[PDB]
Amino acid sequence: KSMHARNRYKDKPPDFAYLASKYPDFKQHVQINLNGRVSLNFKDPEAVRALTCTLLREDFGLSIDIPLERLIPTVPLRLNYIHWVEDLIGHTLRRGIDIGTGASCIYPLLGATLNGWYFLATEVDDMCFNYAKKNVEQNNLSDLIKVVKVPQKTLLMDIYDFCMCNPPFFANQLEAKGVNSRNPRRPPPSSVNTGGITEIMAEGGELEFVKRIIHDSLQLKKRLRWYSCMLGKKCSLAPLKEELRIQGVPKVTYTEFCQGRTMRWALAWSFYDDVTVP
RNA sequence: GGCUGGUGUGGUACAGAGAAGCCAG
Repeated sequence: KSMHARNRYKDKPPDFAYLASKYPDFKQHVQINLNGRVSLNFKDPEAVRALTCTLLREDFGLSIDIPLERLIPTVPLRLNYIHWVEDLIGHTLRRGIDIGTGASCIYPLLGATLNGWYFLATEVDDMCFNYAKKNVEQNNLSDLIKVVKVPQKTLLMDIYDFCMCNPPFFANQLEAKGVNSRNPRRPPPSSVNTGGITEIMAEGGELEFVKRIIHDSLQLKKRLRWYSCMLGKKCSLAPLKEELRIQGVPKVTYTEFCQGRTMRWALAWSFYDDVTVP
């Protein structure tokens, strides 16, 4: 498995020691072992925030400030989704919608920086909405990115090329903790879930959340050219493809986001008949 | 490329999805 072909980190992992020597705010978290290898403790929220923030400044020229109490995005995964939307819309101005943009507003900042895309970035959480606004303003992108606070993560709001969404993966707290594990001596993950309650869970999990978005798309249809959501669980892909089939959506496709050991999935659909399906 | 169950993740990670992969109806 490989990252997206155009992902800048495909076969080029960041050099932690190089970054440590260049960014003092970062080296505090890197350690090099005796045998000569560098590591972060990805279970430390401050370390992962440092890495993501450092990667965004060194490789993309973005200075972001995010809190430890919300999701800390990981750059390679988010880049795999950005590049897939590039394939979807055929990458003249292109506009997108980011449903639940997070405290980092990372999908708009990347899409605007890489491709000049315009974004409507929505958020339901006061903490994330503030940090998203500040991150758009301090990178001088208020022209391209418009952060809004909405009551619900939905498409039904007061011609667009695409929408993006990190849906809440989980349905209850046990899922949000992963105690739904077969064998108790299962190995724990290498990461942390620092996300807020509206970032990481929803009624009926991502299955019902994405169904909500599917039903929103049935009223909008051609107002957006492509609809897309990421999926955190492989088991969500088949029943959602079936919901698209039962509702009579003509164009449907999906992909895998491959980075590290955790792999993510995504689903896209359209009501146009001109658009090419990757 | 399908689907259904045991196996498989102590780390340049990716909200670990019991995932990719492996075996078999």
